[PDB]
Amino acid sequence: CPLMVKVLDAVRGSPAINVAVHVFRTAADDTWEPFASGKTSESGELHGLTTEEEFVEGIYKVEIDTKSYWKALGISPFHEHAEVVFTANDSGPRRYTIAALLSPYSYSTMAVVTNP
Amino acid sequence: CPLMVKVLDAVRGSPAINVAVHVFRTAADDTWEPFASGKTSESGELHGLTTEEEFVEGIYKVEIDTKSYWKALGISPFHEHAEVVFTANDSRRYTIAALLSPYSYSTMAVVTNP
Amino acid sequence: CPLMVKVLDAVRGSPAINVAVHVFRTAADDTWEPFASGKTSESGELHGLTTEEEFVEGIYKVEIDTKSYWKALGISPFHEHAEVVFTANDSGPRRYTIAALLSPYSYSTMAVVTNP
Amino acid sequence: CPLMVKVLDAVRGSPAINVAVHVFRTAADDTWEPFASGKTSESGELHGLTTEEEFVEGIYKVEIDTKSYWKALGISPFHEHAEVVFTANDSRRYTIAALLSPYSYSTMAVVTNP
Repeated sequence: CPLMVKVLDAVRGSPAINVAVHVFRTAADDTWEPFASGKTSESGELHGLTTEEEFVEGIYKVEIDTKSYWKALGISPFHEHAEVVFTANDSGPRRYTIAALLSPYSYSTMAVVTNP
Repeated sequence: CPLMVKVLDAVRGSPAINVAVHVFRTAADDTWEPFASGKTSESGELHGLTTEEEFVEGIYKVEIDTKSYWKALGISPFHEHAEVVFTANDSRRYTIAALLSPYSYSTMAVVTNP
Repeated sequence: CPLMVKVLDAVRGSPAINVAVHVFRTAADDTWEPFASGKTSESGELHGLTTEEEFVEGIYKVEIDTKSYWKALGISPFHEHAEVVFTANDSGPRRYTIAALLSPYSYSTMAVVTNP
Repeated sequence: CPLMVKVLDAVRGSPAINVAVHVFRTAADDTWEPFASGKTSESGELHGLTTEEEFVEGIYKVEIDTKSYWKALGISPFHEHAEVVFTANDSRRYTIAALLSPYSYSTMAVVTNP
């Protein structure tokens, strides 16, 4: 898969399960248009968001819905969500893994980009 | 100073100097509208963005212009910018820090009571 | 495997390949004794360090040799290595994944602990 | 102040207060020996560990006693402590920061010239 999202919970030391993820792409009029969405699995991973055909060059935003995640665990966190905004596929198709490590008042995000 | 932003560079072990930072507030039509902006100083900090009177409860976004910072250094980065989106709550000082690398960033909020 | 180490390079956006990892365990005289070692693969992962039988309760240190990694890429980094020190298996056997995200003047480390 | 240590708590969004910090230097027999120590202040910082005269080039270790910090808050942590090992080089001020969570930490070094 050309786009995978992995989310981990730094309070529990576990995958962050059932985290909602929304992906948008910038349109020709420079607005964000819905591109794909899903929820992380028991492994903290979200696969199957898109295909190589559909994932053309563009500016993408991966929105990870961290506030809803934390609230369900009894934590009122600082952020509304974690946002990851990047140009994709501007040098040809790549595979992207976006990882996010979550705490209530912090997060870290890292991308691994590979050429298939 | 109810809101301060600090940006650090994890490639060079330094403050991230002259980084543009833009703050937005959510308007009634649920759109983002410009609220304040500036560039980080030689210590990587940006003070004086807003005042207590102006910084009312609401949802804000801080957008740190990391791509241009890395381009100026000749380093290829992943992200267009870093985004920190949060609600201000009167329930008193917010420090938003961001630690920047070319393909990763970490952001932390310190919320303290004067 | 009960102990796995994963290392990523935040400058390149890639797995950190051929990173040396040394694991130690505290001995009865409170000194660090060699426990296992290896190098990360092309995926940034190091498997096969130990077995469930050998990985008894104890205090362990995973030493990730980050300075040698960076120097080979032309970077003189800040740290000598990244150290991860933890009690393991004190509530019965667990599986541990230790991840480290590396930059020249920073690193992040996260553990995922699961019960098999 | 050639060496400062700052510790932050990512669960509460605050400085990490009253955290014990121990600094070691490598001795000639390649063993670690105590060099300096203290506890972080209400701002999460620890100043005054050493002096310019004393902080000569060499390999140092900073060990932040995170387990006891989390135990006092009633939170189960992963690590015994956080360790930052580095060489001091005369090639001038070191700030070591650590952002703490129960199963993760991030550490950053800012090296600046006065």
